[PDB]
Amino acid sequence: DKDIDHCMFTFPCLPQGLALDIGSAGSPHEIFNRCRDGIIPLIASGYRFYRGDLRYKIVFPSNVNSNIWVQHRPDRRLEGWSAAKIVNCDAVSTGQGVYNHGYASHIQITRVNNVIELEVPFYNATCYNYLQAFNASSAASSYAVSLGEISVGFQ
Amino acid sequence: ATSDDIASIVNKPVTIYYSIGDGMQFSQWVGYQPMMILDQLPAPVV
Amino acid sequence: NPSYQQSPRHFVPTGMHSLALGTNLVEPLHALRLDAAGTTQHPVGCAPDEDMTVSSIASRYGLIRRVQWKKDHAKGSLLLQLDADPFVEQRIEGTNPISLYWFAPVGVVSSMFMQWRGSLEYRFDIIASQFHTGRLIVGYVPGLTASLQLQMDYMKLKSSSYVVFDLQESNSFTFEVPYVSYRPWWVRKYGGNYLPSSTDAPSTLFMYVQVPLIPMEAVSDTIDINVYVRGGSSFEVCVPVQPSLGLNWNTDFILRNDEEYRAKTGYAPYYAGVWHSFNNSNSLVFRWGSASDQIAQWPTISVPRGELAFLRIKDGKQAAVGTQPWRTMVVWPSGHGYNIGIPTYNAERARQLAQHLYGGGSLTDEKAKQLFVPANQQGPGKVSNGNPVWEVMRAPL
Amino acid sequence: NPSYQQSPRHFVPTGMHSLALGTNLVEPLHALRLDAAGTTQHPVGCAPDEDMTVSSIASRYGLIRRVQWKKDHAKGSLLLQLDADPFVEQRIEGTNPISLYWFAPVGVVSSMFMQWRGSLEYRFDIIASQFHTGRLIVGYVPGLTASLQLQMDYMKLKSSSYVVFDLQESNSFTFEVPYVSYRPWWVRKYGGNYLPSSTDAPSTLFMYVQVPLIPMEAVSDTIDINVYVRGGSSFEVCVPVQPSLGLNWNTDFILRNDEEYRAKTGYAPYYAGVWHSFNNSNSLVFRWGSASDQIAQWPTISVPRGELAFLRIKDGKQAAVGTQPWRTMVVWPSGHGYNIGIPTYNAERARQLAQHLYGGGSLTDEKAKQLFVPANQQGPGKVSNGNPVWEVMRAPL
Amino acid sequence: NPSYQQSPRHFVPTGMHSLALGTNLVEPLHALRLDAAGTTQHPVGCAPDEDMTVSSIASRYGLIRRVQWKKDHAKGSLLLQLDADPFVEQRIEGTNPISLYWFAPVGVVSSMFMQWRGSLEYRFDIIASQFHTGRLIVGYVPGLTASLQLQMDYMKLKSSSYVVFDLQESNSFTFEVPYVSYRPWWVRKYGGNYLPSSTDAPSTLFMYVQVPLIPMEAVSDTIDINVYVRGGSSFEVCVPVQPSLGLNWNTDFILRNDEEYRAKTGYAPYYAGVWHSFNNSNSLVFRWGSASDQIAQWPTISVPRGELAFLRIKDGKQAAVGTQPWRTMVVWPSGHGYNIGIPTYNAERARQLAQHLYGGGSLTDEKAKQLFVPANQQGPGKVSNGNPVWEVMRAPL
Amino acid sequence: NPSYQQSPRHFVPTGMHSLALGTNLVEPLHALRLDAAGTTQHPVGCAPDEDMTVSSIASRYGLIRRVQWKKDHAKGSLLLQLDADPFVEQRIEGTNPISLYWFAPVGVVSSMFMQWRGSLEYRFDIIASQFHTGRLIVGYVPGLTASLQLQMDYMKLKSSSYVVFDLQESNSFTFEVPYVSYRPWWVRKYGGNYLPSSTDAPSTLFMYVQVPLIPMEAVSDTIDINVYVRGGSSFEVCVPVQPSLGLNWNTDFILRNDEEYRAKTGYAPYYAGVWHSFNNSNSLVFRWGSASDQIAQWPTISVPRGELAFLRIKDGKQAAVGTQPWRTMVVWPSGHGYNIGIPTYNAERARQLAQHLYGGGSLTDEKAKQLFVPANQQGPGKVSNGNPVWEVMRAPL
Repeated sequence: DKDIDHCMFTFPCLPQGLALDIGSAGSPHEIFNRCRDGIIPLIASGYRFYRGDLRYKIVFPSNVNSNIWVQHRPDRRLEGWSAAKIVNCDAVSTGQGVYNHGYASHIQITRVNNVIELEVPFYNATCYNYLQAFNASSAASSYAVSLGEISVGFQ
Repeated sequence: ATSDDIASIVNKPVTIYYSIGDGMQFSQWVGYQPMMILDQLPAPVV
Repeated sequence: NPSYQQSPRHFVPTGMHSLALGTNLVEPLHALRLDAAGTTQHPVGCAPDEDMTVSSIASRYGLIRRVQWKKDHAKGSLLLQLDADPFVEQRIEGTNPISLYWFAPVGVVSSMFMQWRGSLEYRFDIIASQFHTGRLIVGYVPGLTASLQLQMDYMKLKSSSYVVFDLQESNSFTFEVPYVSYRPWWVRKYGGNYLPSSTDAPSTLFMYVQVPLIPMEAVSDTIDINVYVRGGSSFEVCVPVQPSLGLNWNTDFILRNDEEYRAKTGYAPYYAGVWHSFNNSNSLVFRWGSASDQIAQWPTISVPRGELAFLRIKDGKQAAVGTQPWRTMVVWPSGHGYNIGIPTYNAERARQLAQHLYGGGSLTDEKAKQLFVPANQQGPGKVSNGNPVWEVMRAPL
Repeated sequence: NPSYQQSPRHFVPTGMHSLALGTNLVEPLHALRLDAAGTTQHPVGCAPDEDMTVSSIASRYGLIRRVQWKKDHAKGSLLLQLDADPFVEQRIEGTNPISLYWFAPVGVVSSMFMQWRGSLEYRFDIIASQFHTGRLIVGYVPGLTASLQLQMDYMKLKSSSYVVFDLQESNSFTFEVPYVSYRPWWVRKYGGNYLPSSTDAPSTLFMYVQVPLIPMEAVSDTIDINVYVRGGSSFEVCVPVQPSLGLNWNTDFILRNDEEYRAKTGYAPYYAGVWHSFNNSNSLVFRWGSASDQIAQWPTISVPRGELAFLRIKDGKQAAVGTQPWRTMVVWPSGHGYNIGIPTYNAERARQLAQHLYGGGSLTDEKAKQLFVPANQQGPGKVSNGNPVWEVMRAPL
Repeated sequence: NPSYQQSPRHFVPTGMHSLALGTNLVEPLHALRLDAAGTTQHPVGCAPDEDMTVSSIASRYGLIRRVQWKKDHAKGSLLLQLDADPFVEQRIEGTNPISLYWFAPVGVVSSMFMQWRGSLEYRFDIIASQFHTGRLIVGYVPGLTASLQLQMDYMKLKSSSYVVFDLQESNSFTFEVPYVSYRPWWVRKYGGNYLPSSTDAPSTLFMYVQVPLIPMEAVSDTIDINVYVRGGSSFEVCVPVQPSLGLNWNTDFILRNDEEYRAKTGYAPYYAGVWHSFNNSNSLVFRWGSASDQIAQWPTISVPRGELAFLRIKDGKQAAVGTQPWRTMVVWPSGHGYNIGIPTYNAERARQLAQHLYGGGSLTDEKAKQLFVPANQQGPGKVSNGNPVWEVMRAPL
Repeated sequence: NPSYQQSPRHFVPTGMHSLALGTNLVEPLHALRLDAAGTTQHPVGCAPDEDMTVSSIASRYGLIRRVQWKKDHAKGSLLLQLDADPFVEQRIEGTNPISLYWFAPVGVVSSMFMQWRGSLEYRFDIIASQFHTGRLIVGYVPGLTASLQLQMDYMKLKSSSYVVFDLQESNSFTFEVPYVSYRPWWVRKYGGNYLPSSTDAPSTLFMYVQVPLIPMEAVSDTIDINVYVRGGSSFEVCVPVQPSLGLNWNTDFILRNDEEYRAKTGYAPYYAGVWHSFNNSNSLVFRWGSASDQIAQWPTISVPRGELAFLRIKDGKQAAVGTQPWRTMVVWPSGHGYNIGIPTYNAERARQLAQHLYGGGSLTDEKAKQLFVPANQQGPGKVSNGNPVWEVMRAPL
């Protein structure tokens, strides 16, 4: 039973592309099942490091009217290629599940226009991040992949 | 739309328009195929 | 962050850029092109030779008439009297219910425009050996209403503008038809399928034989004469409206006769199925959609008092599929302000239910509810193919 | 406050900036950056060495074929005939149902684009000691349809473009494949998973042995030959479309066979629960949401007349949790235009209710309502894991 | 009025100006100021002395540690080993469940930022009379993981960077801690309440006693040593994120233990009242609003089979007021997909209704409806204070 | 038509131009003027003589006090001690429940503003023949709290700022009250009807008689003294807020005592009428609108247990008209979460229905339904005049 503050879902934001999600055998996401991967991940396949921004333009459902906030969370480490995917957050237990003060954020009004557009910036203490699939060798290698860890949440 | 919402969409009209977009350039001349005059088309008949 | 406290512009939204405008007007778009400065280009061998223009099309002859011209035509004989408007005509003797017509290029490019003006040009190729000789008038009478279209003869024609020609050695000319009318432009002869607002032609051409053909015995008694039409030097058109012409790419046409019966537009395709407001879902009724309260509506049958009616589809293939195809139906008001259609097993049950509903009975009645098809018969629930025609069976009550 | 009485601009809203455009076009954003003039920067040791470009990728060899070349190959012997398009291939002999393929870098960077043109370059590393000697043709035949792909031999090959090479001391060369086609560009050999619109290659490479290898006794009878592919100097591609290639990062794939039965998309996860329009909330039915009127819809089972069907989940772990896992169900129309699924205690009760509903019975009937599971059994009401497959049990009526 | 026929701009709406951006960016507002050019001003005696800046705050010492230093410390003795990151610490020995901590100003201003780098500066005030004499190492070991945090002694410390100091006359110094790490910046030691993503410190400070203190008999055996922390000249921080610190202005905190039972969020405050879909308005049920169909929803109680449960509020003051406070309740599904809570007279009636509903009974049953509280008992209908906790009474069936 | 492919501006809508701003700010409008460049103009004889300004209003005396000054006032006697803030006062001895007050123009123009500062000026017209002679202090004490407002006498006054004056020939002066306070501005003495945030005056004026008046026998024993107030040269005000003053144009006021009973705001005017959810439209209930489900809601009557209540309007003229005016009513919850009001024939039937509903009865009960007024009584259905007060009749059960 979500409150005003709970994030509805959170995903790491990286050029490599999310680990491909065909979906369950009963209910495939037909595009990734069929139109495998894409262009940008296909070229991200061709290089070993990257250093730059990303843009997102999330397209929310139309029928809903409710306001929508979007955190960016540079702090978060990606933790292996597993769980490099969109996550439906459950009950609050850490600060992961809620709106946070310092983190850069933005709040689309779904009623006015239901597609918030973004500019995830490059915040890492690194020369440049990993770009292929990532299994996390170093514990500090985990800061070396995702630009952050965006979190969308309805109010 | 998910299938739950797709029911609103059924049998709703979607008209489409088009125009040749400035850059268009037809080439070789070719005479018109036979026309069919429109005012001569049959009436609905009461 | 200085604050920007001054008052905002106050603009009025519109949903759409102009459809009519098409010249001095930048028109913004969501290009599906990659580069935003990209635009289609023409490599030097792909260059557009033809400068599309109303005049470049109007200035092309197309054969429009083919007069025969026999030796035994006396001096008075008519050869043609085609109207002096671009819409000169040559019907094809086709088998089609809606006959196609040839047009001059000027006769097609000018059908798109409400108004025209200026000279036409009828080239006449009088096809003859140089040993043929003859002479013919090619007159032009301004202001002939169709009642005056008759009573013509070459001598009345000579009173107004005309052009004599002498077939001997040169065997072709090009009469240039004058634009004489009280109206600075002239309205289209035809129109979008709408008979009123179809003004007839300004004036009429004529081509009588001023001196009858005089062939040698060793050459043919008959001479062909081709009449070609071309937009003149001053031919010009203005207002764009619906073309009065359609391409022959598809000559199918569909009469809207009211005698056949069919579901209201937008309520088909339909399939037999349950609905909670009717017989508590126990019995079938047609539906145009899976969602609740989406029953197909039906036109009210015109039943004279003392009679009854029930439906039977003309084609059993197009009926919506249940356990059996549903070729039979009884249309009755639902009490929700629209006429639901109730599928039945057969023409007999349909006739019985029809006897009941026009018999002072009602849908709630037990005698009727027995006749309704039970829900289990719904089957796969395939939709009817399009919106199939229903023949209206009728019987005395 | 002067008033500003003049008419406002008249603009048309759109919901979104262009997705396709990606060049000469400023693209406004809600930056999550702090400074509004900030932009990512590259410290001098973090500078981008690689200038990403289609040509910078195309101009890199990748091994694409490995011909063996034995002494006992007679003068006519074929070694390979790979197509003269970038999509040259080398399948991996994997155990996977969907086999992976190696590509040249040109063969991957060119899969993203609808069209290509220009020369390819096949380097041939003929791996041999200088004491090996031999000679081989590396021909190119324009315009070979696959039926003509056979009937080839080196002598027909000599008629068209080809290149003889003499393995002796230098043991490598780089045949530069010509672009010969009637089409200024050339369409992709493959495509997004859509077989039509997959044009086959413009022309074919060949590499016959013009003079058979002649090894010394103290060196090997066989010579390896590596075939590397590289985009030529003039290789170039235009239109961007769906890549015909997918990464091996995840080779899972899911057939959409219709034989298994499952809830309609967007109506799962579902859990057993009460609903007021059904048996007055007394009995269970699946729900995809806590809010009212959110029953899961189900596909219509295709039951031939005289038979019956009821569901049984393939995995009992994925069934929605009540007091007991719900492995059994009877799908029947709700009378609201969609097929509700009714959970049951066991295969037997499900078979009985199935005997009733196809038996001319209805949901309102007492004999059926006894078979429905009472609301108290709802339990925790855990959702089913995803949208689990339901095997369709079938029995004669 | 010339008409303005040209096409309108095509812009995309957004609901809100950027929240993140905060620099080179004019930010438009609906000022509540009167004058639109007005802006706050500072009269000459009200001028802002302090230039707020991360460096102006970082460059201020705050006492962070207070080492005691007795005469009988042998030459090897440790005095402290605080980590070489700004987040140096000094816990208060408070009675609070969640203990407060002192921080250096650098330790608070740097908690707001994800990353830091550069030198720290530990001033050491060795508080002694000039007649005290001694010597102490103040070393710095790069790259000590916490497992290596032990095994240290001053002699291993001497191998890496360190600074000897001679307490005699001058009795203070300022060791300037180096930034040695492989990472150009360094991530925060703590974090918003989220334990993973809490990197431990780059390196560790140490302060062993190189030559033990040698006091005169007439002066104290013990010397205090104050350790102050200050952001160094090169200390600097970048990315802004959630502070890992909270003010002590309110140290209240609320565990979200699931064991206590309460109405779903957004469905409280609630009051007893009538509702038409339940027992035809005859009986009470909780409501979060006066408008129709606004019944409070309740979490599903986890009842193992063969048992039953009914609610009892921990505080009778917070119960919604009827004719009597409603301390007792039975939560049952409404058949509308959500669990309504039914107030009862007492624990006994609640236990009985609980025996019925888990007893295979239903809300419509006469034996249950007798147990429901009649509408007349609604009284003033005062709302419950906030969303009060409900203890879950449990009994065997 | 070049296409305009570049990205559109990204603006954020707001519904309304700023209400607060009112200076350096163009404010766009839909003028109802004809010409769009038109603006009101002032013909030379219609020119605005008065430059409206806070200072131009503040710089006008208005009589504010009228001291009497008798011969027999000893040297110590007080004449007035009005506060040194613009809000100096002179109550009218009216009969009104809410008494009107005179103000100086500075006392009205300064009520509109939260804060004021600077000198006031009290002109004193000591109205006397030149043959009258006397002397009086006109002191000013900074910082007198109201407890210190007493204990004053002219001699304590002399310690602080004051001004002696000698009435002899010139018979008027103008003491200019100093602004002495620790606060650069000073907050309003009153406020919008909200007692807290009503700071009392900075300091107090005084006017003791330093030397008692000494009239000739042939002239009057008493001298009038007029006290006029004017904003000083430096008087100035800043923040605009609600005036603490209202015009006497309408001195009506309406207490919101809760003791009288009335329909909820926005649910009146109401008229008796049918409604389908109540007694199946057979019986009357009040309605605020013709559309369905628009029953008037009513406040819950506070009935202590063991008693009952029913309504009776204070004025029978204002009752909604049926066949008879509806002066009697029984308010009971509708089961839709709001309290419907049920009109009755008389106080007796209302008392009976009240005995039933608080008697454990319900609306559905036959004994109650007999008491409801049948629909035929609806009559013209005239609305009640406004939202008329209902006296609450109360009886023991």
